[PDB]
Order: sequence, then structure tokens, then C-alpha cells
Amino acid sequence: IGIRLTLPPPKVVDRWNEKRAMFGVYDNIGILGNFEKHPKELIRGPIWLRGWKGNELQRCIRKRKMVGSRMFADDLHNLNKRIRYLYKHFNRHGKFR
Amino acid sequence: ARNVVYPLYRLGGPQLRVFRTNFFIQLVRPGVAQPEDTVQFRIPMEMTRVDLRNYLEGIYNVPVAAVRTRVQHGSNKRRDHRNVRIKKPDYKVAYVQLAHGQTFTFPDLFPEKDESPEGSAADDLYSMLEEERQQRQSSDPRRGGVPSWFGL
Amino acid sequence: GADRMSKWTSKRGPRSFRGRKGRGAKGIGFLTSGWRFVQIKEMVPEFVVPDLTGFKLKPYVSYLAPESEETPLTAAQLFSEAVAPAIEKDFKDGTFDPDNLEKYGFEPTQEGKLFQLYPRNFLR
Amino acid sequence: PLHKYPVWLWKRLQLREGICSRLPGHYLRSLEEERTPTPVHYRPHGAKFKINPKNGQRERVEDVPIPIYFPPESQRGLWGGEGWILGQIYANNDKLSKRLKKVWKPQLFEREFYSEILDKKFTVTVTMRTLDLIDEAYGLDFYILKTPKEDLCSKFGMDLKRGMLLRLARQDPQLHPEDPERRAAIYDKYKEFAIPEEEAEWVGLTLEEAIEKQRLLEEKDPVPLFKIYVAELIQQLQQQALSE
Amino acid sequence: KVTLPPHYRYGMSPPGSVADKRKNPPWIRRRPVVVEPISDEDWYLFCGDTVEILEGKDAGKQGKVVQVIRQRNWVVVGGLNTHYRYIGKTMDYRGTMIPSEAPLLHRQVKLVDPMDRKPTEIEWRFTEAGERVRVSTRSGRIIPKPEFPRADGIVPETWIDGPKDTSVEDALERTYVPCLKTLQEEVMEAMGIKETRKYKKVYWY
Amino acid sequence: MPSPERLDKVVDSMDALDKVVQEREDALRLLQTGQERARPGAWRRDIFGRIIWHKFKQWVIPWHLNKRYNRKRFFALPYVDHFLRLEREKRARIKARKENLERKKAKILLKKFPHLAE
Amino acid sequence: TEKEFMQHARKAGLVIPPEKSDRSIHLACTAGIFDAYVPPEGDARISSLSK
RNA sequence: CUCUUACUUUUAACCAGUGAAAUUGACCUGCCCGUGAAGAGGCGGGCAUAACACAGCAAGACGAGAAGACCCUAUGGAGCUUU
RNA sequence: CUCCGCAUAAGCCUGCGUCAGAUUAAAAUGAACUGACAAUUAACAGCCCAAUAUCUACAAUCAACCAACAAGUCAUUAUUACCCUCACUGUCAACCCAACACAGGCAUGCUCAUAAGGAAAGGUUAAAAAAAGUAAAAGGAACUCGGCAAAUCUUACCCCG
RNA sequence: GCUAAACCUAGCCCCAAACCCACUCCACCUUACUACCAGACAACCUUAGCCAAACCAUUUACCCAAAUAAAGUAUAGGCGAUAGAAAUUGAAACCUGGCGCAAUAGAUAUAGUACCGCAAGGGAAAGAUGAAAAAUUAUAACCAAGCAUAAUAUAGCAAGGACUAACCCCUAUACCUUCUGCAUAAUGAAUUAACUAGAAAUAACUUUGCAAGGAGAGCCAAAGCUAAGACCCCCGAAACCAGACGAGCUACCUAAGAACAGCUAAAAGAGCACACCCGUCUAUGUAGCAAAAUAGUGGGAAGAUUUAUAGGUAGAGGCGACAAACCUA
Ligand SMILES: [K+]
Ligand SMILES: [K+]
Ligand SMILES: [K+]
Ligand SMILES: [K+]
Ligand SMILES: [K+]
Ligand SMILES: [K+]
Ligand SMILES: [K+]
Ligand SMILES: [K+]
Ligand SMILES: [K+]
Ligand SMILES: [K+]
Ligand SMILES: [K+]
Ligand SMILES: [K+]
Ligand SMILES: [K+]
Ligand SMILES: [K+]
Ligand SMILES: [Mg+2]
Ligand SMILES: [Mg+2]
Ligand SMILES: [Mg+2]
Ligand SMILES: [Mg+2]
Ligand SMILES: [Mg+2]
Ligand SMILES: [Mg+2]
Ligand SMILES: [Mg+2]
Ligand SMILES: [Mg+2]
Ligand SMILES: [Mg+2]
Ligand SMILES: [Mg+2]
Ligand SMILES: [Mg+2]
Ligand SMILES: [Mg+2]
Ligand SMILES: [Mg+2]
Ligand SMILES: [Mg+2]
Ligand SMILES: [Mg+2]
Ligand SMILES: [Mg+2]
Ligand SMILES: [Mg+2]
Ligand SMILES: [Mg+2]
Ligand SMILES: [Mg+2]
Ligand SMILES: [Mg+2]
Ligand SMILES: [Mg+2]
Ligand SMILES: [Mg+2]
Ligand SMILES: [Mg+2]
Ligand SMILES: [Mg+2]
Ligand SMILES: [Mg+2]
Ligand SMILES: [Mg+2]
Ligand SMILES: [Mg+2]
Ligand SMILES: [Mg+2]
Ligand SMILES: [Mg+2]
Ligand SMILES: [Mg+2]
Ligand SMILES: [Mg+2]
Ligand SMILES: [Mg+2]
Ligand SMILES: [Mg+2]
Ligand SMILES: [Mg+2]
Ligand SMILES: [Mg+2]
Ligand SMILES: [Mg+2]
Ligand SMILES: [Mg+2]
Ligand SMILES: [Mg+2]
Ligand SMILES: [Mg+2]
Ligand SMILES: [Mg+2]
Ligand SMILES: [Mg+2]
Ligand SMILES: [Mg+2]
Repeated sequence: IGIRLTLPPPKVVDRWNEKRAMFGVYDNIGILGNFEKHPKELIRGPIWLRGWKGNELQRCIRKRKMVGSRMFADDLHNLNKRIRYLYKHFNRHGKFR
Repeated sequence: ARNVVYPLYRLGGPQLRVFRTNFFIQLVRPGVAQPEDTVQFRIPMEMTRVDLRNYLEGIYNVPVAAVRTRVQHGSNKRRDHRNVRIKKPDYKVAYVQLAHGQTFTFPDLFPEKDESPEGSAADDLYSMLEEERQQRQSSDPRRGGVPSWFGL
Repeated sequence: GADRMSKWTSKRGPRSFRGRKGRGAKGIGFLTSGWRFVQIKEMVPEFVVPDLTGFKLKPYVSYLAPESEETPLTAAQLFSEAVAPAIEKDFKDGTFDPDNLEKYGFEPTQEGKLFQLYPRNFLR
Repeated sequence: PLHKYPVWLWKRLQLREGICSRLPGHYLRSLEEERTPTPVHYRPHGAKFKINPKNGQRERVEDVPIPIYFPPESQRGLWGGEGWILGQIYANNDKLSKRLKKVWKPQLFEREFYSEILDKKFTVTVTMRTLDLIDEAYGLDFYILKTPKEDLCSKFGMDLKRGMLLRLARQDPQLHPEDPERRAAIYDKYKEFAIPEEEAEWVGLTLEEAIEKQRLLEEKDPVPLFKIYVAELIQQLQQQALSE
Repeated sequence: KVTLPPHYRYGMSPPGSVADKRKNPPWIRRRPVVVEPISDEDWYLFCGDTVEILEGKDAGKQGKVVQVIRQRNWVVVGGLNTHYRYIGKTMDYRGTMIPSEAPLLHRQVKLVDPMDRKPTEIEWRFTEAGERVRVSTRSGRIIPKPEFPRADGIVPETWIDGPKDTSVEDALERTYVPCLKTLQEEVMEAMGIKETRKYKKVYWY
Repeated sequence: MPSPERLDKVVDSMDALDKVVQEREDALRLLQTGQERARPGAWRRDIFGRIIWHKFKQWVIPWHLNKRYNRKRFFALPYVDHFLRLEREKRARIKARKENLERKKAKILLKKFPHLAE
Repeated sequence: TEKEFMQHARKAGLVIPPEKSDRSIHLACTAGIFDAYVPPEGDARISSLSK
């Protein structure tokens, strides 16, 4: 019980496909490109996360002021509640002061 | 007609007429004993006894003395595998009595003699099965279960 | 303990409820004093059934027939077939004017008619 | 997920499609305009910079309006931009004392005015401020015609404006039908507020009143197809004759 | 009508049959079979068409296509790729053994050229008249759609009109004369009905 | 039943005949009147704030005198706007899962049939 | 406490498959002999009489 | 009550059919004295001791049940009264 | 045995009718469970009414004597308008509210002991303890906080209200 | 050997992109889903409180229209907790992807269904053959606890040391938590499977880079500066506030109804005493017949009586022959 009786299908991986063979290309677009572009501009994803890093409270605060006016009502309400909970935890709870 | 809007009537207005009626009635066999003159029908809910009379006299040229109707409830007790109730459609029943002393008896629409086919029927697959079934015989007890195919 | 997910019908409720609810049958009159019902002969639908004697058409059609294509009828198709020929003839004759459009078949209004087209006042 | 457009822009997206997109241009411009009203229940700074006494530095200053609640009975009169002030106070003007709910209401009066362009008297409810504003404009007609919408703050005051502007554009002779000279003299005093009838008939109307109006201007029974095909036929026959 | 669950598994037995009901009750939920999407236009295998089996128990054999199942891209050929099953069994009698065919994928069969009985690949084309047809890649020749008896079973060439079957001369006769009247108005003139009373106007809202 | 197809054939013929007659009446109504619908109606907002096509009924008195018609509301108040958005966002979530699911099936449909790249 | 066994099996016939089906069962062998053969009595004796 | 007794029914026990609940650290689950978180089936010193069901009893298992409602604590609540 | 029973209202909604069954009751005939088929037929009941003005002091109680207060449930006329008439709906059951096929709850009419409707014992044995009853020598509250309970059919007094 | 075990799909999550938005007929605001008659009711109005301040009483962040920076600076504040700008500066932008879940996960979802609740509302569980089932006398077996095959023999936390030998001999006061201290007769735990709990700044340390300069504008700098690595849990109250839902139970009231034998006295908020209403005492019952009952005994029973139907009063409240009663166990 809790462990499969047969072996799973083999995990075949192509180490020489397009995405793996061309990974890391254009990471030095600035050094070798006269600094016309910055490597952070090659990052794709959420517009509030491009070239930026923070903790959950910092991520949640940043998302609310950048796309908060476009969010669904239920998702926005939960975001505000998450910011309230995190504000209390980080600023009032912990081992160190 | 059903599922249609009826033109409203006012005093002194034209007669209401339907040229193509979508009422479809089915004559049924009574479950219990009924008088000879009485006939039983299943009609849609929207239909009235007044319409059934004019509907029968006009389309089928049948004189009717009396018409009575009742609404029969369909059981909503049946449940599916999701425990959701299944509704048997409620239907209306009509009892019609003939006018001039005519008597109606429901005919036997499935005579056994007619159902039985005088002309020989020779389905290929069935013939194959029947032939083989007959030819093969039960195991002789004295043989004790020894395969019979072997002639030795 | 009530079934709120079951079809509300005249079979449910007290006496006053069961008499006021119906099944979809159209009325053919009104109630007068004394609970006396008055039937209106003009409110009862009259079946216009034709004579079926010597009628060639039958419920089914033989399979030995061509597979003609479907050409849904349009307003323009009906205008050219019936209205256009009469107009072309009068156009060639030299006597055509909009005032006579009613003579060609056009209906300026629907009032004063037994079978109006919009809002229609007749059954199928 | 996310919405393509922000929610605060949804109201202006409704003015780009539908029947609202078919409304006049000048009316649509008057809607999106958000000109600031005139201060009534608060004093403005007057300047853009000041010298903070504590540190003696040139600080910037901004005028923040005070929310005003206009009851529905304010749209049947002329309060002059006044309204109820829904706010709080400190007991005995002491920050350390508890805070209480306070509502300041204006003093209303039932007066009777006369309009020269309309030749009719109205019994409107007003405030003392409205009476002073009518004395600075030298009449009720100038007050109604000079004061903008965001300062009138009344649907009845904006309907009077539309009534006056329509007579200045149509040059309605119903005003004193038996006194032509007198009539002409009245229209020569308010000639600086003349607006074309086409643009003066949409003044004051709300979005719900304008849509209904525009709907009535477009409401018309559909043209029968019997007439359209006849036009195509006759027009087609004539072209055929030329080729012959 | 048709009552098929979202992920109904099509099989050899037709839907709605007693065998399919037992095999596919309303409640079961099985892993969906993956089927290569093929445009109805591109499909080139029809019933009554000879095909050669490439892979299977009996490869290199040519047989007629008796049934095709589009949902699973299956082709059934008579007498090939057939296992054996006892039919008509009972508790006392073992039953009769018969060969039963197994479905073949459209990739495990290959159409044959009529001129040369060899597997070939075909690509659709158009003739002079414009009728679309399938033509072999190698030694291009026309391969018409084999005639197959209709599903219902009616044979037009052997049809006998019954007492409730309208004749061809009465079902094709044209009696309609385009006018500007409704069935109601046109029928009241023929039947002979007359109604002088007028219809008073009502309000609609 | 001996031949159940007989009933299916008649029902198809009864529907086809009803389609032809209605086709001739619809075309005849466009020529005399130009209306596409035989029954009057209008687009209106219900009490719930959703668009609906109102089919008119036949009455004997005008609408401003009818007791029962004036109790019916064809306008939504401002407390409906929030529910209209919540109901719009509900439909968007459904439509998003439907579109992302289809993309997944197609991406999983190439692993087993890798010759579909073209 | 309302769960039951999934016992809904019903008994059907295997003699014939679904009706109104264009596909039909294909048979390779016949069921029985077309003309019965009766070897003449005394053929066992003729085994010795090879000629 | 002195001072209890007899009989009947139910229950009861046995046979047949159907078939719950709280409870349960693990248990191969004895007595005396002593010891010890101060009241021991389990530790020390002695005594006893083939295995096993059924029916009864209620001295013990600080027996089961309800995170004591008495008492105190909490910069924990609430109701009522008021100079 | 008869705690009732039949009917109406209310509520419920096909929930012991036929056929079939691998399902089911303690019970592999029955069935309230499953599948199919059938079924309640209006005269009872429900669903009513043209307008304007106008009229309506004198209870009921066998309503007659009589006696009351708490002072009561029933009525029209005038003028105008108005010749087609029997539609629609309820009608089943061993049934509702209590998680149950629950010793509970449940309005009205008739029956007032039944003409209707029902079965306390699965079989055996006849220990304790326990429960419900019957009888009891002599004594008769000595019991006990108390005549609780049972039997019997009784006096007087006090406190509080 | 049974019970079971095992599986990989269904779909789901986070982004990106793109604004979004119906239809056969018939029916549906009256008791919704009801063909057909005299109406005129109409929408707007500061959120509060929990919490933090170790009480609490002023006060206590909540997208508000450009990322960064200016800056946690000016400034506000029981000048406490904490709150907190602007001028000015000024960037990028190719939907079709995933070091996301894989049936106790991931949406609650096979479904807002079944079921619970008068109502508002709450809210599940689960599936698995194969190319073919028109191959079903089929897809092998091996694995949890629980049982069976196969009950038990002096003596003891059950074992360890051992032994020719299972036991007999010798040694040995279960575990966690909580405590000055527990074999403790202190807490929790029948057992199996799965699920179930340490999140980060300041400075400093360590290892690279460059170096009086460092850093991909801002900032720091009297060896500093840049980058990286590495430290801060889970479940649980009674409560408080806002907005909805509730008087089919019950408390009181309104409208129009119904019932009360027989005897005595005939005057009765009179007596005896059925139906009916109540619930005095006793026994039984105590996971029951019953989340308040059964048997007997009792109180009232023409009145301030009992009772069916519809309606009304709603929580900062109602109602109350005040029991702090009752307002859906
Ligand atoms: K912290
Ligand atoms: K005795
Ligand atoms: K004991
Ligand atoms: K205890
Ligand atoms: K029922
Ligand atoms: K009970
Ligand atoms: K009897
Ligand atoms: K506190
Ligand atoms: K779930
Ligand atoms: K202890
Ligand atoms: K304890
Ligand atoms: K313990
Ligand atoms: K513990
Ligand atoms: K009420
Ligand atoms: Mg009836
Ligand atoms: Mg037993
Ligand atoms: Mg315990
Ligand atoms: Mg001791
Ligand atoms: Mg014992
Ligand atoms: Mg005991
Ligand atoms: Mg405690
Ligand atoms: Mg406190
Ligand atoms: Mg507190
Ligand atoms: Mg009657
Ligand atoms: Mg009956
Ligand atoms: Mg019995
Ligand atoms: Mg017994
Ligand atoms: Mg005894
Ligand atoms: Mg005695
Ligand atoms: Mg004594
Ligand atoms: Mg005495
Ligand atoms: Mg004593
Ligand atoms: Mg006593
Ligand atoms: Mg007293
Ligand atoms: Mg605090
Ligand atoms: Mg700025
Ligand atoms: Mg799930
Ligand atoms: Mg095991
Ligand atoms: Mg020992
Ligand atoms: Mg631990
Ligand atoms: Mg201690
Ligand atoms: Mg110790
Ligand atoms: Mg112990
Ligand atoms: Mg403790
Ligand atoms: Mg950390
Ligand atoms: Mg507080
Ligand atoms: Mg409150
Ligand atoms: Mg009530
Ligand atoms: Mg009640
Ligand atoms: Mg009253
Ligand atoms: Mg009496
Ligand atoms: Mg009395
Ligand atoms: Mg008495
Ligand atoms: Mg009371
Ligand atoms: Mg008191
Ligand atoms: Mg008290």
C-alpha cells in the first residue's frame, strides 16, 4: 500500500531541442551590444515581476498598484486580505525584534 | 393549436379559426372495463374537450355525444445514478362516448397468427447455429468424459 | 420539508390554489354572477378541414425521385416571380406610376384586413 | 485573470459603441469635462506656495474640496452650490475628546423670482447665497446663463438655461406677442449667451434623457422591401435600355 | 435522440445498442482514447474499397472494407485480422465458433491501385468536369468511390410504390403560383368561407 | 413496433411542410411591412440588470392604465452593478479554462503524433 | 450509508448481433455436409481386399 | 414496617435468524507487607500459581461519560446598577 | 383486542394495483425496493358579479313567556347597460410534522360501541437480580425527613395568599 | 486464501494575449415560469468594528490611474504606538508559456447537484482492462492494518543476555507532554494508510569581483563598495461590528370561524364529572418509543376557556398577568 506495483513509463528527454540548445543566448546583449539593451528586458512574464524581486508582501503590494485596477473583484479582495495578514505577521510576529 | 399565441377576441369580432392544427392524439386501450360506446384517448394538456369534439367530427367524421377529461400525474419517484429524480411526463386522458348507438372495441393489432410467419424464414446465421446445435450430442456417461473426436 | 425543486402545479396547494391554476388551455369564455360560465362561440377555434377526396398526394414519397437541391425562398425571389412580370409589362406599355402600386399587389397598411401580417391576428 | 481595460474606464467605453456613440459631439464633450466647481464651504489658499512658519521654507499648497451631499430636494430649487456637510467633529474642539457625527444643513427660503426671457414667475426654494449671486449677476437670467453646470448644482436650474437658450436661438415670438419692440430689446441684452439651436437643445440633459431623445430621432418603421425592389427594377430597366 | 456522455468511447458495436449500453453505462468514466485529427475532406477510405494490410497477423492481404468508424479512425475489412469467438452460447451448449474481425487503423492499411494490385498513396485532385477524385501518387490513375448499399437498405432499382407512397409524377408536379396571399386567405377563397366581421385593434405591450 | 422509421419520416415531413409555409409568410411580411418578427417586442433591462427581449402581449387597455403591467419593473438600480461584474467575471473564468484546456490537448497531441508539426 | 452494490447486469442473446447493421458476420466454413455420405456396409472387409 | 412469602406476565437463560453504542498506549492483566509524585496487577522482600468457557456480584482498576459549573489566575469576555 | 373506525380540511405527491425480478423484510408466499404497464372521468368542491346614487335604530338563546349585559354574524331601492350559456382545475394510496415503517404531535363531522379496524406469544426452559401485577397468618405507621407508595373513602387546627 | 492493494487520465492552477456582452416556438414581478381590463409605490444619505497601542478613551497602513529614484526624507502624531508626501526624475514592453497539481492534490465541482436548513445560507462523496468485449470461462502472482490457513499450558512493559532447547534461569518501573520532581492512580494516544506545522529586515560573518573608489543615473565611501549564501511555525476561545434571513415553534395582538356529554343548581370567572386543555406526586425510562416519553395518580373543564385558518410586531429590537420568560429543540 502506498507504492506502485509497476514501473512508470520511461522519462525520455531531448537534450538538444530548440529551447535547450539555445538557452542562455543573448544574456550578454548589453556587454556585447554596446549596452543598447539590458538583460532584464529579455525576461517575460507578469508585468509586475519583470526585472524585480521581493518577498510575498512586496510582491503583493507591487501587484496591487500596477494591475490592481484590472483585477477581478474576488481576486482583488483576497489580495487586500493577504496584504493585511502579511503586514501583521512581518511587523508584529516573529522570534527576533 | 399549442405553443402559439391566440388572437384576442372582442365583442363583434371574427370567428377564431385554425387551418393547420398541431394537436396530435393517440387512441389507447382502456386499462379497466368501460362501456361499449366509450372510447379512450390521450391528448395534449392544452387541448380541451370542446376541441376534441370538433377535432374528431371534422377530421375523422365521428359523431360524439359526450367528452370527459382528466389529468394523470406522472411519477417523479424514479432516481438516476446521481440520485436525481426522473419525471414521467404528465398526460391528459379523454373519454369519448359515441352518439348514435355506435359501439367501439379496441382491435387486436398484434394477432399471433399474423405474427407467426407462414413463409419459411432462413436466416443464414440462425441456420448455422441450429444445424450445429442439433448435430452435436451430449457426452455419453459410459465414455467417462474421454474425448469422442478420436476414432482410435 | 417542502420540495422547492419540483414543478409547481394545480395539484398542489389548498382548494383555492388548485382551482385558480391551470394547465395551459386557452379560455373560451368568462365567469358571470353565480359562478355561471358563459361560452363564446367566437373564442372556440374552428377547425378548417378540407375535402380529401381525389387527392393524389400521400403521406410518403417514392424513393425513385431526383435529389433536387434546396433553394430557401426569399423576399426578392418572390418579388421577381409574381410582382416583376406585371411591372415590366406596364413599363413597356408606358403606363406606370407609384400611385398604382396598390393595383400591382402592394398593401399600404394592414388595418381593415382579416389576416394581418404584423402584428398577425390568426393561427397557423 | 485580468481585465483588458481598467474598471474606471468602463463608463467611457460605453460612449464609444451603441447609441451613445451616435450622440452629438458637443454634448459628449460636456460630459467628460470635469471642471472644478467654485468653493462654497471652504476657503482657498489663494496661492500655490507658502512659507511654513515652523521651518520657514517655501512649501507647495493644494486646495482639497470638501465632499458635499446634495439631497434630491435640491434639484427642485436653487441652493447656489450649497449642500449638507456630512462629517465629524471633536467635542469642545479638543483632539483628545471623543469624535462625533455632525451634519451642517443650509437655511432654505421660499421666494418668488421673475424671468424676463420666459415671462413667468417661479416659486423656488433658495439659500441666502443664491440671492447674493443673483445680485452680482444683475438678474436671474444672467445668473442662470452665466453660472456653469457644476456651480448651479440643480437640474431645474439647468432646465431653465435650456429654456432660455432655445428662445435666444429660435427667436421665439411667443415672448410678448403684442410688444414686438419690447421683445427685441430683451434679446439684445442677452445676445452674448446666444448658442445655435442645434447645440442649445442638448443643454442640461443627462445621459438617460439624451439616449431617450436620440432613440426617438432614430425611431422609424422599417421601409417595406416592396419599394426597395421596385427602385432596383426601374433603375435596372433604364440602364438596360441604354445598352440597346 | 442521442445521449452520449462527454468522453464516450466509440466501439465496434453501434451506439445505443444493448451491447453498447452494457459496455458503456451512463456512469462509467474511462481515459479518453487519443485519435489523430483528420479533416473529413482528407479522409480517403470508404466502405466497399479494397485495401492492403501493412502490419498485423496477416500482412500483405487485400480485402474489402465493410465498415469504417470515423471517430476512432478505424477500418474494418472482412476476413482479415480476425480472431475466433464462440457465438450463440448457452449454459448447456458451448456454442458455435466464428471468426471475428478486429478494427484496423487508417495507417495500418494502404489503398491499392486498380491497374496494379499493389499498395499506393493517393492525393485528391479535380477532373475536367470539376468533380473531386482521389489519384494515386505513383502511376496516377483515377480511383472512384466504390458503390455501397445504403444503410437503410432500400434498393432504388427494386422499389415498388405502395398504397401510401406518392407517385413520381404527382410528387414532382408543380402547382404553386407565386402570389401575395397567405395560406389562410387563399384557403378561405377555395373552401368558400366568408367572414364580414372586422377585427378590432388591440394594444401590444 | 413494426417499423418505427415510419413515424420519424412523417414527423420530418410535417416539419418540412411547416417550414415552407412559414417561409412564404415571412417573405410576404418583409414586402408589405418590412418586419423580421411576426410578434412585436423590444429590448429591455429586467429588474436583475440583464438584457432580455420582451415579447409583447395582447391587451384591451393601454399600458398606463393596466394595474398588473405597471407593477413590473424594466429598470435596474445601482445595487445591481456589482453583481453584473461578478457574473461577467464568472463567464470570463469559464472561457479562460476552456481556451487553455484546448491548447493543452493540442500540445499533448503532438507527443504521440509528432508528424503533425506541419 | 446509502451506498449499494453496482449490480445491474441483465441477460441478453448472443445468437444475432445488433439489427439494421450494414456489417454482417463473415463465415469461412459451412456448418454441415451438403450431401451425406454413407460408406457401403462391408467396406471394412474390403480393407483386406485391397484390389 | 415487625418480616417476608407464593403465583402470573415482562425481562431473563438456551436454540435459530438479524445485528448497535460509549470504551480501548501496549499487555503474557494474582495476594500480603513495605517502598514511592506521599493510596502499586507492573518497584523491593515474601506467599501463591496447568490450560479454558458459561452464569452471577459490584470492593478495586484513583472505572466510562462531559479540556470542574466550586476556588484562584488572565492588564480574557459579557449582563445589570450607579453620586 | 378494539387504544378505534369511515369521511372532510390541511399536508404529501404515485409511496403494498398488474406483469417481472439477481432487490428486500427475522422470513430464497409477501413486498412499502427496482424495471415496465395501467390509473383519479362532475353533479361534490374550487374558479364569480356592469355603473352611479341611495337604503340598512329594534340581537342570539326551540324566541314564545321571562330576564339580562359583555350590547351582538347575515336585509335595499332608483335609473342606465345587459338574449351565446355548462369551459378550465382538484379527485390515487397503507399518506402529513417528528433524521426511522418512531409508544410522540395533529382541526372538523358521523359512529359512542361498532356492520368498521386490528394481533400482546420466533421456539423452548420456567435460576438470580430487575420491572408490572394479584393474594396474604397475627399486629396495624412500630416504616420514613415525610403515611412516599398502596389500601381506604376520613376529624380538627395553624402559617401564607 | 479473503478483504484489499496498485494505475493516468478527467480536469484544474498561475501568467500572457484579447475588452466584454443573446436568439426556434410558447411561458414567466399574481402563489414567477399563470393567454385577455381603469392605473399613477418608486432610485441616491460619512461604514462600523475586530485589531495595534501589551488596558483604554485621541489615534492604528487598506490599489485609485507611470516602474525606478527623490524617501521612509519633509511633515503629522495620547510628538506614543505608528502614519507619511510632493516638487523633481524617468524605463521597458515578441499571446499561444510553466525547476505548476495529477483523484485526501489541483477549482467546492462527476455539482452548487445529492443532502441539511422555514428562510437567508451551508455543502459533499467518487473513476481506472485491452488494438479489439461483434475477443468477458477476462487483465497471473507477490505488499497495510484486519482475519483465515494455525486457540491455549506456572511468572509478570513481554524484551534482552543467552541456551542443545520455544518456555523454564538471570537482568529490566511503556512513550509523549508537563514539572522542583511522574512506573505513577497527571495529559494524549484502538490501529493502518494518506494529509498535517519556522515565512523576513537591520547589522555582522563567510566566499568572489573591482578598488580610493565601488555600483548597468539615484546610493554609499577617512578600504570601501557590488553580488551571493545563510536567522524568525501550526490548531483553538468566549467575544465585537456591518448587512441580509426569520413570528408555519413560541409571546402578545388583528380579522372572520369552531368546540364544550350527562348530573346538581339553574344565579354563577359555581360544584361533581367525559371529550378536550394542563402537567401535582410516584415508578419506569436515561444513546429511550421520545434531543422531555410511557403507565398510574392528579388540576381545570360556559370561561381571564380551548382550538383550526390567514395576517401583524425583528435583534441598539420585539413581546411579556417580570419567570431576566419566549422570539424555529
Ligand atoms: K517580525
Ligand atoms: K406464601
Ligand atoms: K467494581
Ligand atoms: K472518572
Ligand atoms: K404522498
Ligand atoms: K414518543
Ligand atoms: K373486522
Ligand atoms: K484587551
Ligand atoms: K472537494
Ligand atoms: K502525578
Ligand atoms: K486528571
Ligand atoms: K497515564
Ligand atoms: K501528551
Ligand atoms: K404571522
Ligand atoms: Mg374534472
Ligand atoms: Mg442469538
Ligand atoms: Mg482515554
Ligand atoms: Mg502500598
Ligand atoms: Mg464473567
Ligand atoms: Mg449491574
Ligand atoms: Mg479545565
Ligand atoms: Mg480586558
Ligand atoms: Mg477587548
Ligand atoms: Mg357545482
Ligand atoms: Mg377519495
Ligand atoms: Mg406479536
Ligand atoms: Mg421470546
Ligand atoms: Mg427474582
Ligand atoms: Mg397481612
Ligand atoms: Mg415513627
Ligand atoms: Mg393514625
Ligand atoms: Mg424509626
Ligand atoms: Mg399517596
Ligand atoms: Mg392563590
Ligand atoms: Mg490594545
Ligand atoms: Mg511625483
Ligand atoms: Mg477534489
Ligand atoms: Mg497483512
Ligand atoms: Mg522473572
Ligand atoms: Mg514527539
Ligand atoms: Mg506539581
Ligand atoms: Mg521515578
Ligand atoms: Mg495501573
Ligand atoms: Mg492538567
Ligand atoms: Mg527566513
Ligand atoms: Mg470595543
Ligand atoms: Mg448590530
Ligand atoms: Mg402566527
Ligand atoms: Mg400551529
Ligand atoms: Mg378578534
Ligand atoms: Mg356542560
Ligand atoms: Mg367552574
Ligand atoms: Mg371543577
Ligand atoms: Mg400569557
Ligand atoms: Mg423576579
Ligand atoms: Mg433572578
